[PDB]
Amino acid sequence: CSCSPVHPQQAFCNADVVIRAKAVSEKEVDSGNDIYGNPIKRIQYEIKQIKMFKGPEKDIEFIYTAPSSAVCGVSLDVGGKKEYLIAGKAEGDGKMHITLCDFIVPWDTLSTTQKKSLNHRYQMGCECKITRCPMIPCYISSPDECLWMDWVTEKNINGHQAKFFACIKRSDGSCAWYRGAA
Amino acid sequence: MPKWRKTHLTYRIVNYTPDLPRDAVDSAIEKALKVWEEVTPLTFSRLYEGEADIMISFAVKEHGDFYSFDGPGHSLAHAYPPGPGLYGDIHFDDDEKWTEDASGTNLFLVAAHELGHSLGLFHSANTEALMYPLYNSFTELAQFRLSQDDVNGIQSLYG
Ligand SMILES: [Ca+2]
Ligand SMILES: [Ca+2]
Ligand SMILES: [Ca+2]
Ligand SMILES: [Zn+2]
Ligand SMILES: [Zn+2]
Repeated sequence: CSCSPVHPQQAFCNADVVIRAKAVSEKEVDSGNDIYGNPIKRIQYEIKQIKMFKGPEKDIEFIYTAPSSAVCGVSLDVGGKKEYLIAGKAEGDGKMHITLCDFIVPWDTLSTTQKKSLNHRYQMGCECKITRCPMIPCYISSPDECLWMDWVTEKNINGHQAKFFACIKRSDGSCAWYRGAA
Repeated sequence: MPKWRKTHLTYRIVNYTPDLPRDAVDSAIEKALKVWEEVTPLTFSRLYEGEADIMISFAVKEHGDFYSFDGPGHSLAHAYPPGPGLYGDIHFDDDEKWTEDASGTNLFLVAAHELGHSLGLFHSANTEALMYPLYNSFTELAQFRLSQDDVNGIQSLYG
């Protein structure tokens, strides 16, 4: 598995479902299959949905992921009273799947602004492009685009812009980083 | 299997991304293999038809394996440990823009990492290791190097 990092807004905008949850139990299941005899196993986590910021009216009860990290499988701390913010993909009623490359962090690690941004601010900015800068100097191509500089300035994916900023469209058509409101 | 039970393995490039001429895809994968050929008694040979051990392909979103790709960014590719059928195979997400240089997602760097999985390696927590899932060795191509952590892993399997 190979991931490129994701700013929370990107995650939030790309994901079908965004929830606060705890994983209670873990177990393997076979959902497939494969065109020769040989079957594909997935870990099924049983979860409790504490809260939904984005996604379907029917609560998520199960999260799937791969058994190995080679296919982007992720471990959640099960039993262990561990709450997470999980951004991922809907997979029919009450089910979603996640990968190693998804935005998935313990609830208690989020800044106050990140948490508040889940109400509205991230959604407002989905029309804006967020572009990670690989190295200084880097330049926007289009006006509706923010440069994500955390790695370049901080060597930290959960840096300053991740923690406090959203990339919002600015009356006129330019997008810009904002530290926000609410 | 945590490892292949043979020395001579086959691969085939099943399909081809629009982002690059076929010859450029061919070359990037050949180099990525080389990376692992230089430090093990493994040799790979190319098949142009039928089922090779390591079936390499490009796909977007759902592509038949229960592990859907996820659009631009996020997961760039994934692969399966040694085994029959789907095992050992490599899938690249064609919602990435695959390039020869570092302008887009570099195919060679990603293919090298994923081949590691195809051979039995897991992820490394070392951020200078190729097997670290997050760009592994960020830029330097004309002087990219396996880390010793990567070499230890692969030589622990194949000598
Ligand atoms: Ca195979
Ligand atoms: Ca992707
Ligand atoms: Ca592409
Ligand atoms: Zn990997
Ligand atoms: Zn796949």
